[PDB]
Amino acid sequence: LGIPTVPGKVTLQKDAQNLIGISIGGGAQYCPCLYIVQVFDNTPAALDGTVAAGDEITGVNGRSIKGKTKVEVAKMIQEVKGEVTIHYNKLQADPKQLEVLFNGPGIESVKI
Repeated sequence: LGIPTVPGKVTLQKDAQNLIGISIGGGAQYCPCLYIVQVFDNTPAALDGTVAAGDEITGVNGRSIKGKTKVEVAKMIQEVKGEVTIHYNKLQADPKQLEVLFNGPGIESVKI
């Protein structure tokens, strides 16, 4: 998994249920990084079109999330009202292969 990345960010509105429409997490094994595991249809994240499964989530509203659990990051995002800025690394690989990869067994994730 030697894949180059580029930093980016997107500001997404919360939907009526306080969702942006992504799952964040990764494998069961230790990883110091956190990944978008799923983008759900018809949610702010999907309609915006910027983020995708396999992208690394790196921060929230100008704060790095490094060293935090996926539950802590989710809690952080859930507590931001109306509008949230998601910081990410785009992985420079076949997007469909990234989707499949993070579709795999043993992937743990929190929907927000």
